Amino acid sequence: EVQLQQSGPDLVKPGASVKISCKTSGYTFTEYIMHWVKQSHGKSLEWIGGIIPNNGGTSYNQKFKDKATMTVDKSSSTGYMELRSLTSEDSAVYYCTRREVYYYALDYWGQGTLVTVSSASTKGPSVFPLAPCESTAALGCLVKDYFPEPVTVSWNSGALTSGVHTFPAVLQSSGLYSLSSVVTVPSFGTQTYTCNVDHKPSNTKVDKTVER
Amino acid sequence: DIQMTQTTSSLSASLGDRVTITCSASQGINNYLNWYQQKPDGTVKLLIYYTSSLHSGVPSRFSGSGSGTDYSLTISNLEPEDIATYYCQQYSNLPYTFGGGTKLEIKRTVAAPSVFIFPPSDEQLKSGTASVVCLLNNFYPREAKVQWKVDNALQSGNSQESVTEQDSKDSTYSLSSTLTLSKADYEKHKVYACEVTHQGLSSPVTKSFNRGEC
Repeated sequence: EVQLQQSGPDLVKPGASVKISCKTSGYTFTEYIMHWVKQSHGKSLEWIGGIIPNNGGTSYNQKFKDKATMTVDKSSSTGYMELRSLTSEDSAVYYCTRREVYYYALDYWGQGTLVTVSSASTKGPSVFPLAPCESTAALGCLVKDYFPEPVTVSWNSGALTSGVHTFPAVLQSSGLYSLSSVVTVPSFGTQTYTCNVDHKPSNTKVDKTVER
Repeated sequence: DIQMTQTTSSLSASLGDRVTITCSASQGINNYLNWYQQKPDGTVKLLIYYTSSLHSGVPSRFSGSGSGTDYSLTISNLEPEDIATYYCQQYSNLPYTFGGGTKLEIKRTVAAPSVFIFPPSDEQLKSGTASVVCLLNNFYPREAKVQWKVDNALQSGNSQESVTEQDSKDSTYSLSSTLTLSKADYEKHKVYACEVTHQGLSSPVTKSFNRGEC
């Protein structure tokens, strides 16, 4: 299986820089060009540029030429891209992609990297249980007052996926994010329910067992 | 730069039906046109290259068509797992350019929500805020009225809503409504209730708890 793992999320001050990795398993690295794509919140894909690994010969979308630099450590089998002098308009998800021939197409995509540009401080989520006071029962966790996006939520360490709903984060008047994750179970009593919340931007990892 | 226009950015369609997504280029691109599917979780997948060729492991009900400036992606008959945004991409010249996207809404039969209410935890209250959560699970369509009533007084301006993307298996939504109060306001009232109105309910469903019965 061809894979591209990207560095995790990123809070960044206006004016600052940031580098992003794309570690690349499962094929001959030097045999495939690598492209980078930006997607702004609720928006379309923009091509940033491509890079030949063999010789490091790059190729930029003129829109990004004074914003992005691409590079490749050929031993690490790892592509990089630095975005420099950042503003709120560089707030986006960035993807790395490998090109294939049959006829250029982007045939494998990384999972993306959420970069947020703000002068506001990191803040870890508080994690509160959601427990009730007719065929199913529901419980959940409230993941409150965190910055920036994103949080990951799993149940019983990835072993409960069915009936699970993790809502999209809402920005509160306070300027911090909040969401709930819920799971339904037909009536349960047998098993226990633990949410596992990971906020990479603050190295917060929190398990909350919901007393049923 | 070659502009790719996907004029229809929001498209509804029924399970089993034919779906057509269209892309036009500002000038001819000689069939150098790819199609991507973005799932709601952000995962991107190449579907079709060079106008018409299916990628490995892509269902035979996807096909690509067109030439010059005008291209289409057709889903022969629509499955639930096709919920996604579809993007075209020209590689006729640099810089590579992308359509604005077409998001698929899937029409299915009406399903009413099942409704749940959660009081605030003591662990939250000790910090001065009370969040009261109302959940509407696995409903269709999207349109839902959620009213909060505190001791039977209709609430305004103190709640925020959030909705999942359509489920890839049953094409339903789930929604949360959160009522936020100060601890001090939370404690002036007994009965917390959310009342739900939806096409699949013959009359509104109310879920409630008494503060200090829990």
